[PDB]
Amino acid sequence: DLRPVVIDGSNVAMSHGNKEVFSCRGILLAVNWFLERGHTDITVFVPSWRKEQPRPDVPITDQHILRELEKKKILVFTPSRRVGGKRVVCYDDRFIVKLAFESDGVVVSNDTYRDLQGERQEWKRFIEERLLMYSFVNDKFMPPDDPLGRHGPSLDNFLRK
Ligand code: NA
Repeated sequence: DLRPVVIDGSNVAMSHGNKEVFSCRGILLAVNWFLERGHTDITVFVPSWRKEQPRPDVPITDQHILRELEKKKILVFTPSRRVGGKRVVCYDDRFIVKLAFESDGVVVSNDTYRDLQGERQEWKRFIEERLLMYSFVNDKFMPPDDPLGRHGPSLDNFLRK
């Protein structure tokens, strides 16, 4: 029944808590929301530099959650590294999109990826049809019952095949 679920870990962690803080529980909270409904195939994507320790230079909370979810075969780090002077991160976005697209699943994010809509035509289609936004109120992950709006489908149908 249930469509595969690809979450954008950075979109979510940033949303949750302080907007200027990578809040890892946001990620957990999202994952459980899908775990409670019965979903078993969930990928969260997050860049690999988010493991390093510490980045007292980038604010973050409950970092230990990231490896916990990697262990449960849900979180997957995206590649990154330090080239010459600074840093180089393989867009999280392409992994998130590709995966969902190639698994005919859904993407949990409030990013619409207007660049990736623009690059490939087929992807623009997919995002319009299968992005799933949300709001957080404190620790409460609240996705809409009307994900495409009055005219599209009910949330339960959105998560089915
Ligand atoms: Na945050």
